[PDB]
Amino acid sequence: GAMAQEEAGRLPQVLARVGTSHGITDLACKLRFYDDWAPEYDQDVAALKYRAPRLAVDCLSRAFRGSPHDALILDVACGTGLVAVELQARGFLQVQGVDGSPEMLKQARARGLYHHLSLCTLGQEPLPDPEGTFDAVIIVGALSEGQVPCSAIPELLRVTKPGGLVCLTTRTNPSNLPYKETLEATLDSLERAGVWECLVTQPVDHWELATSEQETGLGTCANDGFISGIIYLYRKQETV
Repeated sequence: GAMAQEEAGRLPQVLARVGTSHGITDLACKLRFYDDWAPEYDQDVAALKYRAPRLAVDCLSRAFRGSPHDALILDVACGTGLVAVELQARGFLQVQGVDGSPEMLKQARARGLYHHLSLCTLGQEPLPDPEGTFDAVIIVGALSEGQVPCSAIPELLRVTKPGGLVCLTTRTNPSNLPYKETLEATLDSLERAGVWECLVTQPVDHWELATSEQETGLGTCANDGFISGIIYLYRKQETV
């Protein structure tokens, strides 16, 4: 029925009438028509919006002064083989990753863009990649979603060679405005410590004032974007 109307929910039941709710309306049935020419990539709009993938590699290479030919990049299990393809384009010939779907893995493998791919689920076990192995790594989101555990992230940067570039994105809990500082503060210490420095930061449209976010209220089904939806680049071993 109606999602908006449904609240707590009611479980009424009376012996007298068998029908749970009145309204047989079985005399006639209304007919509905829908478009059969629906586009193939319009099945999922959200998937189309990168909000990091394409933006990352352009900027990463932009802030990458090293040799992307002899550099190694690490991509997740998101079928991100395309990014690996672009990576090669942007000079990033060597890209390694790990997939968790035989179907998706085969796709990326068959791509021939990844130097090596393996079956893993971030958090299951420590990363199979040695330290200082990959010059750079690119993985957006999934860090807090449940794909790549925050514990594993350092294993990604750790395995990343000095001067390398790591571009990660994650939910920044839009619910707590002030909380974001806690996240951003952690990065700042890491930069100050010399472990890594910012190389770029895909400007997010979530930066808009989230304290009020006054609107007409026509719908706003999706979150305004108090803090979530952030993809920012970084370089291994740097002070800020």
